[PDB]
Parts: sequence; structure tokens; C-alpha cells
Amino acid sequence: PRRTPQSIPYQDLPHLVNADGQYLFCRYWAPTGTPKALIFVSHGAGEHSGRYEELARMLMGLDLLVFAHDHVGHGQSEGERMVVSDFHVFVRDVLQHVDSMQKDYPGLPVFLLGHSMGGAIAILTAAERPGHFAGMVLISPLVLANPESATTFKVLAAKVLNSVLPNLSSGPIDSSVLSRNKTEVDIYNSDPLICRAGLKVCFGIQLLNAVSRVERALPKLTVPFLLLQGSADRLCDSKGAYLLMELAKSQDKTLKIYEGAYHVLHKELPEVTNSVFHEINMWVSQRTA
Ligand SMILES: O=C(c1ccc2nc(-c3cnccc3C3CCCC3)oc2c1)N1CCN(c2nc3nc(Cl)ccc3o2)CC1
Repeated sequence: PRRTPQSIPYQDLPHLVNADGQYLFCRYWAPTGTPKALIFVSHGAGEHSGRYEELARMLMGLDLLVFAHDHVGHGQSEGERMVVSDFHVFVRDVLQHVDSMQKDYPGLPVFLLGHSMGGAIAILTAAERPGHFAGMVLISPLVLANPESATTFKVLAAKVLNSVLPNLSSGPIDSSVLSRNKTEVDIYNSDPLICRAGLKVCFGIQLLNAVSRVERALPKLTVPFLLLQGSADRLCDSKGAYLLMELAKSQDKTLKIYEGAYHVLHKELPEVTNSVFHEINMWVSQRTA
């Protein structure tokens, strides 16, 4: 039997098989009552859907049916770690899962929530289906990379794009520069499902493709969205959040800036994280009433 990269049979776990024949590990949090709407949670690079437990339980408490999967190459899903043939695979697979859930639970509005790379995935997913999603919640979405990191990486990208160098990698990200909450940093560094090795250059190239596709997608994006962004984000430059507010055509767009906060806003200092949860609660509540 087919097993996760951690050797657990998929027959023992919630799962979906994608269009490439790869098993994706899935998670669901459903309310006891009749659901008001569906919401897919889209995680970021190197992490996995289990990192969203608290946010998902909050959303389920609003009577939404929350669902997620680990993207290919991540967590408990199949695929070479941190490899993707093309960035659109992630979007395709979100749409498969959304479509499957809307068959099982028809008539319900569907929301997206995405953080970091998962926010770029959410933007591209909404852009592919104009008018179909009720709303999107974006926590520090990948819109523009940190300009310094992007320039340095595009050097390594020059090597890989012009030569055959399948194993070249960037240096690892310093997990401390992504949340001021030292306890959350230590938890991140302790999670065996997180890939904290340096990014394979081929994967960073797909992240560059994500940035390029997001830019082209903005002037067509019409979905309602809430955008939460820290002013001291060393990974997803806050300039991208301002560009998203400016260039999206959405009639319902809201930006909240967290002054001095780092990248992982839902795992930041307690004052920030409590506000993040409250603001998402209010925003989704107002749009599922
Ligand atoms: O989605 C992402 C993400 C988004 C954009 C990225 N860009 C690169 C990158 C890396 N090396 C060279 C070049 C590049 C770019 C390639 C194009 C130009 C630059 O890596 C990225 C990862 N992330 C961040 C790490 N995560 C995380 N969660 C966490 N939680 C806690 Cl508590 C503490 C720390 C945490 O770190 C999960 C969510």
C-alpha cells in the first residue's frame, strides 16, 4: 500500500489523489451544525496544514467547514520534498479539492485563506475562477519577495537556468527573522514535518514564477479580501501588500498593517496573534451572516 513519506498508509488517513497520481494528505474541521460556508486553508513553503490547527478551529467555531491539504512535496503528501514541476500544480490541486468539496456540500460559499507562498496560491486560485470565491484571507502573502533575497537568489537561478545543476540549493532561512515570538520559532524548528533545509534552486525558480503570475493576475482579481501584513516582514516584502491593495480590482479590499511584526503573523507575539485571529473572525463573520 501507498504510504506517506513518514511511512503511514494513505488508507489510514484522509487523502485525495491529484491529477499526476500523487496522494495528498487532507484535513477537515467541520461544525456539528449545518455549515454556513466552506474555507480552504493554503499553507506556505516548507510547512504543512497541521500548523493551522488553531486558526481552523476558530473558523469551525464560526460554523464554517474548514478543509486543507499538504501541497505536493510537503508534509504528509507525496512528492520529492520541496520540488514542483510547475507552480500551477499547487493551484490545480487546490481547485480539485475545492471542486470535490463543493460536490459533497453544494450551495455553500467558498473562501480561501493563505499565508506566504500559500497566499500566492490563493491569489492565483481566485484569479482562475473570477466570481466563484466569496472571499480570501491573506496573511503575509507572497506578492513581492524581499528585494535583497530576490536579487541574490536570481544569481543562483542564472546558474540553474543556463546549466544542468539539479541539486543546487540556497542557504537556509533564519527562522528567527520570521517571528518575534521565540516560542513559536522553537516550535517551528522542532516540527519534523517542516522542511527547514535550504531551498532547492529549482523550487525558488517556481517561487519567482509565482511572483510573476501574481503580478499579471492582480488587475483581474475581483474577489473580496482581507490582507494582513507585518511592517518588518523579511520574506514577503510589505511593498507587495501595498501593491496588492493598489492594483487589485476587488471592490471589497482591506489592509491591516502590524507595526514591527515579522512574517508569521498568526504565530507572532500574543498581542499580534490575538488581533489576527479576531480580525479574521470579524471579517469572515460579516461575510457569512
Ligand atoms: O511560504 C513561505 C516562503 C515564502 C517565500 C519564500 N522565499 C523563500 C526563499 C528562500 N531562499 C532563497 C530564496 C527565496 C525566494 C525565492 C524567490 C526569491 C527569494 O523561501 C520562502 C518561503 N514560508 C516561509 C517559511 N515558513 C515559516 N513559517 C514559520 N513559522 C515560524 Cl513560527 C518561524 C519561521 C517560519 O518560517 C513557512 C512559510
